[PDB]
Amino acid sequence: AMLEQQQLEESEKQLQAEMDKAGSSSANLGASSLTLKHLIARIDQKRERVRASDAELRSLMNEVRK
Amino acid sequence: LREQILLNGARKARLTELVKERMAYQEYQTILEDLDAQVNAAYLKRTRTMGPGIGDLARTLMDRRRRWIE
Amino acid sequence: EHNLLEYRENTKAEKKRSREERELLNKAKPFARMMNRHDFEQFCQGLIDELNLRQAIAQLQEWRSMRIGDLKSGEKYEQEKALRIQKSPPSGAALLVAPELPARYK
Repeated sequence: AMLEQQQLEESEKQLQAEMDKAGSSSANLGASSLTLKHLIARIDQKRERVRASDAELRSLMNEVRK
Repeated sequence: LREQILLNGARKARLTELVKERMAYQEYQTILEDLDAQVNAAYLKRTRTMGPGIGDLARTLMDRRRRWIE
Repeated sequence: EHNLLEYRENTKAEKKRSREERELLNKAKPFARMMNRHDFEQFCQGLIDELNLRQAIAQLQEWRSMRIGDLKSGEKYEQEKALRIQKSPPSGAALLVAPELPARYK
């Protein structure tokens, strides 16, 4: 498995450098959280106004995320 | 000079309290507008083709927009 | 608000100002959306005041190391130095180092 993944990673990089040049809060939300880090900070501080649940809100954020 | 630096720091200190809240509004708006374009652009096709029942995509986008706003 | 419809008046002052002041004002432009007219004027003027004061203090400290012992002779030396470097209205930093200080700095 270690060798197989290395071969795939090597193949991925090899294919890279070719197409690129041609084309020239606590929960683990993911990379999208950076696009709403400030919003995610403000929502919690005023968590009394909002009424959704954190699980739903992440689902709502996931659904609306492009 | 020592008298003016403190005043500037105080002024800049307050603005940082008003800037942070405005950044959050930007992120909430930049996703709301995207939904607005889809719900807006998902109805023009009905006019273009002149149709029939409302498509599911247009029925499940209004609530998504409404859930986000409310 | 802020009288952004006066293209002639707003530009001329920007031309009159110097290079360093121009950069600082251009850097603080966006925040005008949040403050009223007077607050923006106070905000910008303060930044200019601090920048000019630093220049004057740095200017004076240079004189004292040359053994210049009067504000009159300091200006004389600067004029001769300008001639020497050539041989080889007044700005804010020039009004603070005048023989008579402005009223608003007392």
